[PDB]
Amino acid sequence: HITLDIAGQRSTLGIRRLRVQQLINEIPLAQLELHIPTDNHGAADNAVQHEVSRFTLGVRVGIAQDNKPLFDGYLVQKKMQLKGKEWSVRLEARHALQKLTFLPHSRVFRQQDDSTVMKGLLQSAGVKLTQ
Amino acid sequence: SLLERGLSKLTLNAWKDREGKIPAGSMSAMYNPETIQLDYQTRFDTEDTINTASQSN
Repeated sequence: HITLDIAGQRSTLGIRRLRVQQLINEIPLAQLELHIPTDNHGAADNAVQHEVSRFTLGVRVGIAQDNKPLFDGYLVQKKMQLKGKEWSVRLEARHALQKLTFLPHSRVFRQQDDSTVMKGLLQSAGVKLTQ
Repeated sequence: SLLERGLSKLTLNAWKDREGKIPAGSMSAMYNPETIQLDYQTRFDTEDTINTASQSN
């Protein structure tokens, strides 16, 4: 089935929506959507509070579909709604190319190839170029 | 009662404005209805507040 790993633990919750997006020149992403149950009280009413509090911004998030790796990215932008008795939370997770996108750097790159500029430029996050 | 036994029909008066300034025609209808019915109705909406202190609408 579909198993959401966050920070190494398999994190038994209930996903109502999962959508993994992957394009041709863009950072691939993955939206989750969970439901935190409120109407079933007792021991599993605060034990589900412990499982959502582990969703800090920037954690290893892994999705596995039919015992194959689906997404494997870091977490950004945890939104929660809480309308009425509903209390949903929405996750997003971005690839390792998210470490490259909002910090203005400056280099020069004299006497280098087209590939040696760029494979040393993706290497700052741990992304391994294949070419 | 208390004076006499003649019937009193219903009369349907008409105007044109909201007020009574401009009268249109006005008929009285024979053979009274046998039954009237006026239905009131008030619409309420339930508060789905998250705080769960109270139930109200």
